[PDB]
Amino acid sequence: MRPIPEGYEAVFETVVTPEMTVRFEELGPVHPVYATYWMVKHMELAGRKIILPFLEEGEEGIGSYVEARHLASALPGMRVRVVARHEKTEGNRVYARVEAYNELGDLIGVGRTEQVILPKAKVEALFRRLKERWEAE
Amino acid sequence: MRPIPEGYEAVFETVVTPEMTVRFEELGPVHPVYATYWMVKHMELAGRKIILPFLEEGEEGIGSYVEARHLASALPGMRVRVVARHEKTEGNRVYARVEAYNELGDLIGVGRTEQVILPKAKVEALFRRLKERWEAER
Repeated sequence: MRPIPEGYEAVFETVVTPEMTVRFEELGPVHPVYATYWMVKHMELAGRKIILPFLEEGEEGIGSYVEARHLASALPGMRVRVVARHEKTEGNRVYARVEAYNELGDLIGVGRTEQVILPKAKVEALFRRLKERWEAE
Repeated sequence: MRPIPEGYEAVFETVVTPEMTVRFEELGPVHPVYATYWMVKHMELAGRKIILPFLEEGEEGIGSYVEARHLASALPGMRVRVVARHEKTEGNRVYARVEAYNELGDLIGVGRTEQVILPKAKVEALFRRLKERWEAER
């Protein structure tokens, strides 16, 4: 992977849909606002946009870690902007800091993600081996 | 809220479905395995099951923090079990540790969550204030 510039920024913009509110299996609807786990999905997405421009032939990125602190809320129908910035790269691991804002400009979340860069063949091999073990059962 | 016993555990079990694999807006399908954000959703779910039995009338819990390290994979069709454990409660903040396993028993993820306990009226007021501010733009 080519070296990612320090502070390289990638963004993901969306609008909170009804399907993005806090709703769990078993428990059902909980809160009529943008869910933390949806924010996490979008933070991972913004983080992935940081590495795509730099991936070399046969390389792939896989999510390895995520953390997010939910500071404020975003209501259904509101625009949401997620901004990921390259913090550093250690070996084959890319670190990014992320921030999310709602339509009114409120900071609704802060987080960090880690992505591991591996040959697509290696990734396929890992999933392949897991499948074999499962079949062996 | 009634005091939660130290080490109190709650579990959530499910089967990985195709809808739970790594797939993003704009980018599309990425990896055919249980997604980290889906694991996070389920860790939040297990964590909430910890406070529900202790919430007193009028109280509510809201997710405040989530953290997860994805160690191994879970394939579609595999059973997954998420275990949340009450670590401690400070003020109105409940701290829980979480660990997840796939059908083969592999540790697929470890993390932590934080939930804030507040009166349902307070929660509704917070969402209401936000909506009033949004309306104020028009």
